[PDB]
Amino acid sequence: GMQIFVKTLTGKTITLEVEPSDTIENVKAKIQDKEGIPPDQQRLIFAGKQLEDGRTLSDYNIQKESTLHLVLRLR
Amino acid sequence: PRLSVAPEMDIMDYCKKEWRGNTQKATCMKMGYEEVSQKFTSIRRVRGDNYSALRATLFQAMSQAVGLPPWLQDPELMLLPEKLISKYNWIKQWKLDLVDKIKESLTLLRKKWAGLAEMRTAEARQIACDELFTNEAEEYSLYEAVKFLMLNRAIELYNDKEKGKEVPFFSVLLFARDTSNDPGQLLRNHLNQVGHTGGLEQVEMFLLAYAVRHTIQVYRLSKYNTEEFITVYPTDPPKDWPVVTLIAEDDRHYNIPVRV
Repeated sequence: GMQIFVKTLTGKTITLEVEPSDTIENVKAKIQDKEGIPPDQQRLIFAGKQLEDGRTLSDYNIQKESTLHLVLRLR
Repeated sequence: PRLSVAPEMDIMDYCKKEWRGNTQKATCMKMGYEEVSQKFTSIRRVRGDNYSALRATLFQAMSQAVGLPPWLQDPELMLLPEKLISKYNWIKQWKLDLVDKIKESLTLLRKKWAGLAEMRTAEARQIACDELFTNEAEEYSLYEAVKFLMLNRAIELYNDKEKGKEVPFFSVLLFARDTSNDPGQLLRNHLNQVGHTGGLEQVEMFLLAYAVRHTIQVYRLSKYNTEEFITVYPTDPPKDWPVVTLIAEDDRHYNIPVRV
């Protein structure tokens, strides 16, 4: 049970409490609760790649203090 | 009156027609219109189609033109259709001889941008701008040019970043997208859809800004109580790019505030 940063284009930064076994679906579920962004509008980027919904976080070696990037779809 | 950009009207009149009642949302929006009107008294309503981003940007960029930007004055720009298409034959998948029509579109963009930048009077520039944005072939040929400009800029950045060179971060994120990993996927899955089934993602507003070399300063009204209440695209542009100011109730719709 650690934390990660999620930055966006303009420079606003989202902090999340997370667990390694969290699917991507679950990370997206936490972003909406905090920031009101529908999960079907989200794209999460780590180390240049798009993260896939039913994979975990311990699949992308995502560590504490990891910084991901949100890249949003239009509704 | 075929205008795709409405005659300007008072911005407090607009918001008060648009937003009645005391729901949280409405009040949020009321506060945003108040913010804009501190600096801008009037608004021009921009057709709410899939070209809204591009219409609002090109109409403001062009109606405030005092000179022709060098990227457009560069005669080499006219020869760019042939150069890219000869290189990357995949570009023929463009959704509207393709050299020829894309070439007519840039040619049109330059003649019209140059016509406007030569005008003394405001009244004159605005009459001429109004008469180009009447939902006719010329208007949508201009977006075809701007969009082509966007592909070019995206191709250059993709190439710069494979060779390890300095690229604005947004272009990283632009090609990290599942369905936009390369310029081909970007054209097939994004640029082609633009003006037909969708407008510009926020990442592509960066791209639009790099393509026309204009800093885009947007009041994003639905972000009023956050730090993104004004969002600038791109976050940190060169000091010399002219500035276009837009308002937006959401990231698919954009209008023009008028005065400052």
